[PDB]
Amino acid sequence: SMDDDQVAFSFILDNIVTQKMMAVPDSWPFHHPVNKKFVPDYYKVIVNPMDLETIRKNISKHKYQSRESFLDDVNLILANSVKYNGPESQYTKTAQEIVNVCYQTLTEYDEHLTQLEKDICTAKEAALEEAELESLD
Ligand SMILES: Cc1cc2c(cc1N1C(=O)c3cccc4c(CCCO)ccc(c34)C1=O)n(C)c(=O)n2C
Repeated sequence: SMDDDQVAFSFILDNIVTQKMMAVPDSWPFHHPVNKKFVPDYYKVIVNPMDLETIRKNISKHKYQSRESFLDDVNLILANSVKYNGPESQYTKTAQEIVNVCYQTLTEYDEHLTQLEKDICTAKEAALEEAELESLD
């Protein structure tokens, strides 16, 4: 079903986060949301915060239905570090390594992720057609 596909898709993404992204050396700043007590202006500067725990919560709620949607939140971790810390910061260098490891692992599982993403979308569209047909009475 679409539900089994959603589960298989989210399982692969979660393993990318936990086995690859969270394992990047010195990735500790990125495993949780920034604590505003320690960085009081963070959420004034950064409009769309993102971190690896939040990505995992999003995966568990099946927010991501495409490789692109996932990568977009992953890219946000890096973009936010560029904005807050600058390109030359160690924070930014580490965030880039996290993004790179994500791309390399997506590459590795691309065939299966691509077929799941297609199958999920097709099932979703078919359910919507069914609902629209039922609205038409
Ligand atoms: C202080 C800081 C500055 C940052 C930053 C992240 C952090 N920061 C940690 O490094 C950090 C390390 C380890 C544990 C943490 C927990 C644990 C919560 C559950 O027990 C919560 C919050 C933080 C951390 C955290 O806010 N980022 C991404 C930046 O760009 N700056 C400038």
